Amino acid sequence: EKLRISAKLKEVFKAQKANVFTFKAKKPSNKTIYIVSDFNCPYCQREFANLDKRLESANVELLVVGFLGEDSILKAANALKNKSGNQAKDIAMLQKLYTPKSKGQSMDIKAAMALTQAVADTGVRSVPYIIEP
Repeated sequence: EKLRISAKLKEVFKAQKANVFTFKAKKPSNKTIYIVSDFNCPYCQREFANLDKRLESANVELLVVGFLGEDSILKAANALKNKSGNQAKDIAMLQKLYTPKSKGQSMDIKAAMALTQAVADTGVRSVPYIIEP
């Protein structure tokens, strides 16, 4: 949304890379779209349904946060716990959580809360928040 916020947010992506999903583009490059996302937000769900198109010209770094309450933070904890680093396996796993009818499973939420709050600390207030190169 705003350059000063995105500048702060870019530093969180770097500092939090262990918790970031990195999707290599179909065409290798150094452009990188940074996406901050909530699994229960309809617009993030649409954005994720366009990941194939995003990855036609850029690398995508996906940072999931619980902005929409309890289920959202559970889904964020699920995703963070289940991140394999394998692109196809993680995309399939994310596809199941970006469904409106799916629910988050009970899990410790500490890492998801910290990641969420670290994104909130940059001034991000809405999702999807998107930085393009």
